[PDB]
Amino acid sequence: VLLQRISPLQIDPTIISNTMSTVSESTTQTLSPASSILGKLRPSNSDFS
Amino acid sequence: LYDPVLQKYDEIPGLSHNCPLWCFREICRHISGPLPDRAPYLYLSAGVFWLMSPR
Amino acid sequence: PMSTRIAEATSAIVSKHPARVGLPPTASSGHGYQCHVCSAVLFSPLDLDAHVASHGLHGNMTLTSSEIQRHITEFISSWQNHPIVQVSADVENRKTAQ
Amino acid sequence: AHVASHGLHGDVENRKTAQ
Amino acid sequence: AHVASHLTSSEIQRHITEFISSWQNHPIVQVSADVENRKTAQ
Amino acid sequence: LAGKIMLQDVNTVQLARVVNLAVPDTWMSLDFDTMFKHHVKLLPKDGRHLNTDIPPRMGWLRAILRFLGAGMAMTATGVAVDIYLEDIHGGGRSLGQRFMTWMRQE
Amino acid sequence: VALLSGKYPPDLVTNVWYADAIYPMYADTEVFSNLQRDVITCEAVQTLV
Ligand SMILES: [Zn+2]
Ligand SMILES: [Zn+2]
Repeated sequence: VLLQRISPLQIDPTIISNTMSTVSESTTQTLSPASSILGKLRPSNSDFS
Repeated sequence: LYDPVLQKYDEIPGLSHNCPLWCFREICRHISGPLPDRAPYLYLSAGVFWLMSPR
Repeated sequence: PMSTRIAEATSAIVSKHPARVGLPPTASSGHGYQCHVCSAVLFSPLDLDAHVASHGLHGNMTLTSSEIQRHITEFISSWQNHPIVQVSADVENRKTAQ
Repeated sequence: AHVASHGLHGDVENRKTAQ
Repeated sequence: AHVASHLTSSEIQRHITEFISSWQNHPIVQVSADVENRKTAQ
Repeated sequence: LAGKIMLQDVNTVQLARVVNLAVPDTWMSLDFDTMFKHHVKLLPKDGRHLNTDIPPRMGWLRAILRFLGAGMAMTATGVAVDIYLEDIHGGGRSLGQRFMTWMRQE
Repeated sequence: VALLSGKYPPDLVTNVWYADAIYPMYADTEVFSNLQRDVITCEAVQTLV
């Protein structure tokens, strides 16, 4: 928390989602690698303590 | 009332301020007069019933 | 009179103070002084309410007053961001008319 | 939260630890 | 526990659940049964 | 015209007729066409969720989901808001089967 | 995800940022009082033996 008071960066999870929304898949397919990335990483949580 | 977006009370003036309710009230009172029944006319669906006030 | 009331309505819809200043950003002078889930700072009301909303889980999203006010602030921010209304004027100023 | 929006939009181990 | 009680396409989840419900209470998975008190099969 | 209507893509507003929807007369003063073409879209910003796919056959569900998302935009107070398509819990398969099941008896 | 996502404030200057951030934790003066405790700890173990 003493480092959170000081550190200049701010972790925003929107970067990885806004760059993985760029993928070009064919949708006639059960397997979704980009959605596997998103549902696996789960960027949308807080608390990177 | 309270506007949720503007976050303030509206300044629509209250019911105690308006002219037409006052004129409505006074014309109904003066048309009734000594009569116990107070409405100027009664609206049945076919035709209206009046009030036997000489004015 | 009416013009006072409509002017107050304009100032309510257009001014949440997101107004831009020219300074180095400092850890003290931030708009998000104490964000009320985790006490961080993000320097802007749009990112501050995005911070308040993102900690809530996205199946529990219910419309409320703050949820309306976020879209209000984003809307007014993009409208003030547009340049033709950045530099505009309705009336003269004794120099342009001259 | 509804109120805040109105203003926003307008033991040995524990003793060793403390030591 | 509720969220864990809650990937692939909907037909595939239907096939997986039908397969597991078919092999659910089959007597190949079950363990720890009892003696029968036979008194036949001499 | 029958061989035509078997094949061509119908406009968004016209596909209310399979499901008996209608644009309300309160939306006659406002624009709707640009909101249908550009501000209620499928395939959301998080990517695919597999409750987002629709087969190339029976693609009229896209046009009815247009009405659905735009109604969801317009019922809310405040500005009109860009809305993307979250999960549908049945799939395009189950939605098409239930829609055909109701369209068995009108 | 914290390694894949991280950004700065949009137009920042680092000397101003750290010159604001480090100031109260040096206005604090707790660090000088622990040295006297270190003195009496060493004096106590020596006089014990
Ligand atoms: Zn917070
Ligand atoms: Zn309240």
